[PDB]
Amino acid sequence: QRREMILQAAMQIALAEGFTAMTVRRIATEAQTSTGQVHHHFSSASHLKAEAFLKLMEQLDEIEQTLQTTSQFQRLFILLGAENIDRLQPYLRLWNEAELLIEQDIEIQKAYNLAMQSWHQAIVQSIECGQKEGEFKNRSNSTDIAWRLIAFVCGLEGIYKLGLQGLAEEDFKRHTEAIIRLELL
Amino acid sequence: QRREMILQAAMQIALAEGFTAMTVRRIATEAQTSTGQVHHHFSSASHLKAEAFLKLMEQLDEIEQTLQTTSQFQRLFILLGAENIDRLQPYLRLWNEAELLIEQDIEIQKAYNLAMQSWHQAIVQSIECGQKEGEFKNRSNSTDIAWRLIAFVCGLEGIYKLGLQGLAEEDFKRHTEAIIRLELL
Repeated sequence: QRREMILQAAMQIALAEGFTAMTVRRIATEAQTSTGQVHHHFSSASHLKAEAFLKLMEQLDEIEQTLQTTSQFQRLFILLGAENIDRLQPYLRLWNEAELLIEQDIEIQKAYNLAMQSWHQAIVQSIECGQKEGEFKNRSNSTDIAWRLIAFVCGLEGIYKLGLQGLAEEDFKRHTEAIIRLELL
Repeated sequence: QRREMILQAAMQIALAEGFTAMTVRRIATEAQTSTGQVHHHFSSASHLKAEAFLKLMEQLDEIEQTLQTTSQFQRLFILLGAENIDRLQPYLRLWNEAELLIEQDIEIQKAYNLAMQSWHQAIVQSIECGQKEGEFKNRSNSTDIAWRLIAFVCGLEGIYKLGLQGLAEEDFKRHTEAIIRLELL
């Protein structure tokens, strides 16, 4: 589990300071091990960053599954980021940071796509559960709706980054609710 | 109109080769003028690039208004990029190129936002015309729907750029049609 303890040290630095601080020197110091042992367990510094990122993203999904919901409508708001739980703010800060690194880090590029597919599958699962429970309609198939919901929230957050003048960031929940309602009721 | 002829030369280089080729030396040669006259008429090389970009974007809207449509449903597909007119491919190539430059060019940053607002207002106008003509419903206000439609298509195209494995780019029209139908019928 000494490899796991190195990973846990990288995850702490990632959550608190981001990817650039995640040098092998720093991680070895934090895990109280040698840089030689970090290199033994991980093929590259970028492999370690991506593996810690994926662990933190799996951890984000775990945390999200402990918020109490009564409906799949509620769980969709959480999965789509419309509820801004304060616990998850450093997790989302890392996610946005990873999004910028996929254009210069091959391992982070692959890990980001794996996390995207995991996110899509968690939305599919919530949609299909809501349909099975009688809460959601099924005018379109669940895979199509999930990609459209992800596309919407990523696009809306992309437009917020522009700093446009007639667009209030505080409307994100209201817009996301409207789209969820139109797609599923 | 000698200033206008310099602008037209910059627009030709922009459409054919992109922003990096738009040096003052190159534009002066193409407009058959002196670099001194280019500097007289334009405050900076980046001012010239942004002014030519905005002219080409206004030109894209003009071209789009000449495609014959029978419904506002059809015009929305065109405005949202779902119909891939071959004429507009170099215009859209420049638009995506500008999107990358807003993080290092202050004038392109401002011009891109102006074009975004112009795009939003053209969608608002189409929505409100379709509602006035009896073709569209009005469950939400036209400004809200327009931002959501722009957010969707930008988000969908952003997800296409990732190179995910279970996502077919050829589905863009089908997804955009579904969202238009849900928002407006």
